[PDB]
Amino acid sequence: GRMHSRGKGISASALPYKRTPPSWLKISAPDVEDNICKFAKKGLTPSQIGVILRDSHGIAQVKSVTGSKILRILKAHGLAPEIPEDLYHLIKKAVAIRKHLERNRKDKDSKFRLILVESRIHRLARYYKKTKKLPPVWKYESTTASTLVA
Amino acid sequence: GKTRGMGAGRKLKSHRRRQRWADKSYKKSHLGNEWKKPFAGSSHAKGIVLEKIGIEAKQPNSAIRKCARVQLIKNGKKIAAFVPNDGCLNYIEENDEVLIAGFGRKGHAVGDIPGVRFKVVKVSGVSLLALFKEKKEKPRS
Amino acid sequence: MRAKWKKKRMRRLKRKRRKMRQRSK
Amino acid sequence: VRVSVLNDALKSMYNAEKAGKAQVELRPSSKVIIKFLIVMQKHGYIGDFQYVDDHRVGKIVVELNGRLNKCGVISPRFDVGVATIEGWTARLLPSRQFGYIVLTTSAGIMDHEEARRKNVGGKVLGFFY
Amino acid sequence: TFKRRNGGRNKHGRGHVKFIRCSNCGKCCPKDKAIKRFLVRNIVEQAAVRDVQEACAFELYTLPKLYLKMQYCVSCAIHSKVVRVRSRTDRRVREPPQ
RNA sequence: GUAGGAUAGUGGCCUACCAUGGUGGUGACGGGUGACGGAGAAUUAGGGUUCGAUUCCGGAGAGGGAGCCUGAGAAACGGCUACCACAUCCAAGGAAGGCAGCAGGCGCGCAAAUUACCCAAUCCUGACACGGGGAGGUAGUGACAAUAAAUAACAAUACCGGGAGUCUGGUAAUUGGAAUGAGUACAAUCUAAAUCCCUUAACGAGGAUCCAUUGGAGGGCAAGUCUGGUGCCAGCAGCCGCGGUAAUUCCAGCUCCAAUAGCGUAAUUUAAGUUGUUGCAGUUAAAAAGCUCGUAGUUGGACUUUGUGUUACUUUGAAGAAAUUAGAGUGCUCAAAGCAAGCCUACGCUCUGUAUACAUUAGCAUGGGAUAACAUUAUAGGAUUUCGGUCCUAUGGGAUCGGAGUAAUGAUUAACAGGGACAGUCGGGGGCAUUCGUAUUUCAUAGUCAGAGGUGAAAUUCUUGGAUUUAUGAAAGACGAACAACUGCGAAAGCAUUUGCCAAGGAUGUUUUCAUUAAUCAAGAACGAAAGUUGGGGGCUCGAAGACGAUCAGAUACCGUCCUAGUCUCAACCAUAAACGAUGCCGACCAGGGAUCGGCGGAUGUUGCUAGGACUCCGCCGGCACCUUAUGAGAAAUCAAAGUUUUUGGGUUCCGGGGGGAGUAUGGUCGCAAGGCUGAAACUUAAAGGAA
Ligand SMILES: [K+]
Ligand SMILES: [K+]
Ligand SMILES: [K+]
Ligand SMILES: [K+]
Ligand SMILES: [K+]
Ligand SMILES: [K+]
Ligand SMILES: [K+]
Ligand SMILES: [K+]
Ligand SMILES: [K+]
Ligand SMILES: [K+]
Ligand SMILES: [K+]
Ligand SMILES: [Mg+2]
Ligand SMILES: [Mg+2]
Ligand SMILES: [Mg+2]
Ligand SMILES: [Mg+2]
Ligand SMILES: [Mg+2]
Ligand SMILES: [Mg+2]
Ligand SMILES: [Mg+2]
Ligand SMILES: [Mg+2]
Ligand SMILES: [Mg+2]
Ligand SMILES: [Mg+2]
Ligand SMILES: [Mg+2]
Ligand SMILES: [Mg+2]
Ligand SMILES: [Mg+2]
Ligand SMILES: [Mg+2]
Ligand SMILES: [Mg+2]
Ligand SMILES: [Mg+2]
Ligand SMILES: [Mg+2]
Ligand SMILES: [Mg+2]
Ligand SMILES: [Mg+2]
Ligand SMILES: [Mg+2]
Ligand SMILES: [Mg+2]
Ligand SMILES: [Mg+2]
Ligand SMILES: [Mg+2]
Ligand SMILES: [Mg+2]
Ligand SMILES: [Mg+2]
Ligand SMILES: [Mg+2]
Ligand SMILES: [Mg+2]
Ligand SMILES: [Mg+2]
Ligand SMILES: [Mg+2]
Ligand SMILES: [Mg+2]
Ligand SMILES: [Mg+2]
Ligand SMILES: [Mg+2]
Ligand SMILES: [Mg+2]
Ligand SMILES: [Mg+2]
Ligand SMILES: [Mg+2]
Ligand SMILES: [Mg+2]
Ligand SMILES: [Mg+2]
Ligand SMILES: [Mg+2]
Ligand SMILES: [Mg+2]
Ligand SMILES: [Mg+2]
Ligand SMILES: [Mg+2]
Ligand SMILES: [Mg+2]
Ligand SMILES: [Mg+2]
Ligand SMILES: [Zn+2]
Repeated sequence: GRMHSRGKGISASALPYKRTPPSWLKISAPDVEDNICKFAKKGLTPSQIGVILRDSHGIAQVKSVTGSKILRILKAHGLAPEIPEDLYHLIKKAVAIRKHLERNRKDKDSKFRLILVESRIHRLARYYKKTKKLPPVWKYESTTASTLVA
Repeated sequence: GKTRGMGAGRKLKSHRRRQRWADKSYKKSHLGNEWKKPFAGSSHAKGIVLEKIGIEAKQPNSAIRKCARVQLIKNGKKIAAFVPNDGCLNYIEENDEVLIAGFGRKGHAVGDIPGVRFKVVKVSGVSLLALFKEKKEKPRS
Repeated sequence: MRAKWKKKRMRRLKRKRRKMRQRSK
Repeated sequence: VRVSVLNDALKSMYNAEKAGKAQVELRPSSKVIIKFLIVMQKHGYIGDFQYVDDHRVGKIVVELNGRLNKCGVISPRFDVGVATIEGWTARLLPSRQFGYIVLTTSAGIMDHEEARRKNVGGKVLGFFY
Repeated sequence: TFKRRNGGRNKHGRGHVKFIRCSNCGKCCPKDKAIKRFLVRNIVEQAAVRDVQEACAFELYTLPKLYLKMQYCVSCAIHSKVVRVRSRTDRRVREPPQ
């Protein structure tokens, strides 16, 4: 189930068996990749780029039209952020809890959740260093974490 | 449950090593406290009869078990040795050399005799069995 | 004897030893 | 987590067989499971099984015929040379006349009788009878 | 030997339940274990309704009722006969009696 | 590390100088061993447990250390020098000492033989065919251990059976003739010489006294409810028990039983699936850490050819001491053994035989490539030809920098794994501030008059100085009723008046994103009811301790009255609970049924309502539970998991091994303390315990 709770939820997306684009989808691969680069330069992340394409352009899966995932397209154009998106959001959450916790010393529930979030940061950072998606000497520092994110 | 991994050889071996100590039979032999027993790991032992004593049989029996306090010659420890058979205490005199043996339960008390774990086998170099059956006689008088 | 009170009796007995041993140090 | 997909597949079949079911679904599928089934199929312990493609791992529906007493994995997968096959059969099989231990050898997945004929050793996957 | 599947109380999926105080002796008892009875009766006993109704100063008046919620500990419920010891089979019957 | 010195020679082996390294939870370092290592030994269905001083191999020592000469070889001890420890002789000035060689003695002990003969065999050594050999062999002692094997056989009578009868079988210190080695002994043989054995003249059995023993006869456990004695004594009894005047159990006789030239008694294997890898347990019997995080460790979804990256694994082979083990051959009379022998009858033969297998792990070498581990991948420093430049170097090669080509140019999928984003929600989840509620207590005002309180009954206690009771109002602190449930939230502890703010979260929804990032976790961390500790605030109520009134034989209690700490709060500690589901976490599978909580999908017609909400019906996912049932499990109680277990193996952590002593002593560590964590032994005991 969940990494840091007893939850056993299974809700998730279910990809269709048809990997090809629908017959009613006329946009070509060069046009799609032009929009993906256009959104990345505006600051959007791979997760929220695909949401816009699905909701406003009828592109259910970018891979079906272009043959590559959104992050791969951004890397080919030098638009992949230095810190991966998912690791970035964990750091932002840890910063928020610490900022809240400095004014609330007796909020022991927050202190408990801060430990879980930071341990989740270190498990993900370890993986990214092994796959060389982070600098080899990159290290998460609570003192300077708030400067990275936000 | 049990650890099953093919690479878990160390944990299984070390786990058993720790758990064997929980076994009373294993711990009695590997503790080293057997050497501190009056026999100090020996099957028999010679000693000097200090006095002839009687011990009240444990309940629900009622009798006076004839024993003898013996000081072991090799280490000077004093023990109580039961004298078996009928009227064999008359064959034992104080300050006499007696061969002692275990009572049969490896240092545990036997029967209704309280706190007695030794018995007398020989007296003055002669077995009590031979004296009891009038095979031999004690060397004196 | 109730286990709780036997536990209480032993703790009292340990305090005296703790005090009867630190008396000479 | 899912550690041995083979154990889930064989455990599902064994439970289904005892309940007297005619079919049973195995998920996920693997080429080890398929080759294990083929060994059972050749000896007439299961009927026809069908692999369903779902673009992720696939699924298998196995037809049962009521001949399978038990089938299970051996974990961990111990090494078994040809000379030690006799000891394993004396442990896992009902008798010296039926029942097969499935091995993975460098020559492929096969039962212990075929392994003796080819004089090849390997590792134990499971057994059935 | 475990006597009841519920352990004598009604608690699932929670750690602690605050206690109440027995209406009879004041003993502390978890609210989910206490025997609760909600008594509703006329504020005037049936032996005095006729006399009070004859002395009424109003042409129409409904005598109010007395609402009292009683929460007993186990010892008081058994002693006061609010509940009785039941046989092993009858212990499982949870429906109120007739 | 560099340079030397020394050594037969490598090397911090040693010196000078320089550097700051080396080892460690994959257990260094230290401690224990009644520890020489191995070949092996015992027991072993398999796996295993225990042992290994001792004849083969290796090492080490010669009373303890050290030093050394001679020599090819020794840090030699049946060589020397010194010290220390023991000890011999002396004319007292000196001198000589090393049995853990053989025998022998003392001592120690439960515990172990002759101060014998010989170089004949085996082999070793010297100048040596010849000498020497306490190595070695021979004999003596020898119930360590092992092998074979006597203590009678037969017939006829008497007696007694079975298949009136008669064949067969059984008993007798009856009666008969036969057999024979134990013993004894001419002899020969044996042997280096003797001795024993083998062979053999004579001799050698009737109660064939040429006398079988050791333990038993209640049960376990084969064998007596026999007779005499004893009377809870004496004694027996491994365990259960026997014995108190009619003892199957003690002491005896008789009889019977077991093994038998043997048998009894006092570490270790088996039994023990009571150490469990194979293969055990942990709801209640002993045993899930209070809870979560977390490193090492251990374990990790699917996918790539079917029809000079590194390893594990598997196959075959090579190498491997003998002895032992297994095993082939062989009639030492058999046997344990031994390694011999066999064939015929010549001046001999079978080249006579003296096989073979096994031998963990590590190492070496072939074949196999499923399973599995590690490593690797997208600015290819890519593969592949071809055309140059430059440099170096032989009788072309190498290195390096470029051009132009060739090609399908080069990225598995998106787990009813996990993480992250997003969406509308949901909750008594947490923190901060804030609102309200009656009650209680106190006080104020007013009214009234004799009791009020409390108990089983009373009394302590309050009260005409106005108690209790009634109305109004104020203050204080606590608490948050009813609603409130086999309901919710939280990792657990725990969480319940309103509203706002702050961060967090599960589930659901999703054709969003990453792509194995995971599971469980030594070490190490966060949180952890109540009580308790330190200080400040507060101090209604209740209330350990204390005091008093009752009750009582007593009452340090239960009941009543008053009350301290405490109860509330802040800062800081403590880390324990029946912290319980007495049930660790992750994953798969395996019956039925209704209800309920959250989210979503579909259908439907009602609302004193503003598509939606409320309700009705169908379904999906997730959660707290309940009900029926066994095809399951279990000692059962009972459990839809405590099921899918002798048809035993999904992954992982913790933890138990009869009852006590004892969560005690001691050491360590944490704490202000209280204590927490870690945690024995001596000794004691035949039951304790679970379910029914
Ligand atoms: K979701
Ligand atoms: K083991
Ligand atoms: K109840
Ligand atoms: K050297
Ligand atoms: K050097
Ligand atoms: K020489
Ligand atoms: K010789
Ligand atoms: K010679
Ligand atoms: K077995
Ligand atoms: K703490
Ligand atoms: K449900
Ligand atoms: Mg799941
Ligand atoms: Mg985890
Ligand atoms: Mg399991
Ligand atoms: Mg009871
Ligand atoms: Mg819950
Ligand atoms: Mg609780
Ligand atoms: Mg040098
Ligand atoms: Mg130096
Ligand atoms: Mg040894
Ligand atoms: Mg030694
Ligand atoms: Mg040895
Ligand atoms: Mg020794
Ligand atoms: Mg010797
Ligand atoms: Mg030797
Ligand atoms: Mg030497
Ligand atoms: Mg000596
Ligand atoms: Mg020397
Ligand atoms: Mg000598
Ligand atoms: Mg010598
Ligand atoms: Mg001896
Ligand atoms: Mg005789
Ligand atoms: Mg008798
Ligand atoms: Mg019998
Ligand atoms: Mg008698
Ligand atoms: Mg007996
Ligand atoms: Mg045991
Ligand atoms: Mg057990
Ligand atoms: Mg208990
Ligand atoms: Mg228990
Ligand atoms: Mg795999
Ligand atoms: Mg997925
Ligand atoms: Mg609710
Ligand atoms: Mg309320
Ligand atoms: Mg720990
Ligand atoms: Mg606390
Ligand atoms: Mg505890
Ligand atoms: Mg517990
Ligand atoms: Mg755990
Ligand atoms: Mg628990
Ligand atoms: Mg619903
Ligand atoms: Mg049921
Ligand atoms: Mg098992
Ligand atoms: Mg125990
Ligand atoms: Zn009550």
